[PDB]
Amino acid sequence: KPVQNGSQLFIKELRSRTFPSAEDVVARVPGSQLTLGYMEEHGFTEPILVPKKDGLGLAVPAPTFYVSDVENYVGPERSVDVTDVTKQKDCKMKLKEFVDYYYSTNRKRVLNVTNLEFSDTRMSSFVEPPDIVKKLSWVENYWPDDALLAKPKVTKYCLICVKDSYTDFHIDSGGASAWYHVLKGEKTFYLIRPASANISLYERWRSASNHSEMFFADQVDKCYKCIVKQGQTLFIPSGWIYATLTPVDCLAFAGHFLHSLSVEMQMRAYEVERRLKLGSLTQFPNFETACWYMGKHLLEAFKGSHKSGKQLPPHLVQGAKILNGAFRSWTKKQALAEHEDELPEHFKPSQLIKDLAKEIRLSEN
Ligand SMILES: O=C(O)CNC(=O)C(=O)O
Ligand SMILES: [Cl-]
Ligand SMILES: [Fe+3]
Repeated sequence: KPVQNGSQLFIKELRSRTFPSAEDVVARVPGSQLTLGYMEEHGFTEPILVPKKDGLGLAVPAPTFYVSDVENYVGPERSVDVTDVTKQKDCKMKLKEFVDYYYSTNRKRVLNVTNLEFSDTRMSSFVEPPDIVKKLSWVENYWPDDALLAKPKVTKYCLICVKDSYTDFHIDSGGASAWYHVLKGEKTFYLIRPASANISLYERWRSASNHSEMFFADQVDKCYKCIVKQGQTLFIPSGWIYATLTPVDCLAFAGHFLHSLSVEMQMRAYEVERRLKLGSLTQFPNFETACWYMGKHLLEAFKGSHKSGKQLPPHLVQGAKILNGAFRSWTKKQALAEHEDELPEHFKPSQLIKDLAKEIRLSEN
């Protein structure tokens, strides 16, 4: 009998496996140093661990905040997605019910909540994402507060994982980057770099009928183990393929964002996830819409480069090329139908595309 991912035996095997340490890959950085300058210099191509929250501008409740507290501020009747780790299947249930299980003295099942976005609850005011995320985020910067399309609801997640919880290898939707803060307990990440072959292997693995029977890390050269302890915050870059294991009961907060340093990888991940057709519950809503607003921003910046005679940085110009390629593919008449639903009000795609194309020609010279 083949071992299924998430099963009791798998977890035992996994705990015994040795992995290269995240030491050579994950930078340890003090919160006050994680600046926009730092991101630009290093380019956010590898995860970053911030051992203490000081300097991050991160707002979170004290460690004396419990799952019972989440129930109160979120709402006991609130429906939630619950993952049965051993089956590797998802279901729905009231939060009060999950909480009743969580506090059970003899849990039979291994169940977690890893999709609870609480920006629309009373608990929202208790959590504020790190300053660096707000500075990098496309939605935070370029999506108007008066927009008719609702902003992607991906900014404040509460994760509750019991001991022995496992989340299998995945790339986050939209190739989005993540901040992940452990309030109580600890969370182990197994991190795989999005080198081109690795992404291709991931796509082939995720699309295979027997994928829940195969340990993905067996197929790549390096899978790095990174333990994130209480009070620590991990920043995961675009496109990284990762799984997690929960060694002790864990409560954590996280958010997802897109940014200008990984336009290429963001599109690549999006293309992969579109080919996979997972119809996820964790999909990045209105990813295309965020790209459209980025596109309008770039056109404005280019126009602004003509008033100063100061050219845009090369990564933006390249970002423009990649986005403009997307806009074209999304609006070819053979395509409109499904993609038009994400177009913001008052956008004229064929004009934007032509204006961006011209501006890029001029920038190149
Ligand atoms: O909490 C976990 O173990 C898994 N979390 C996620 O993959 C995430 O927040 O995007
Ligand atoms: Cl964003
Ligand atoms: Fe994830």
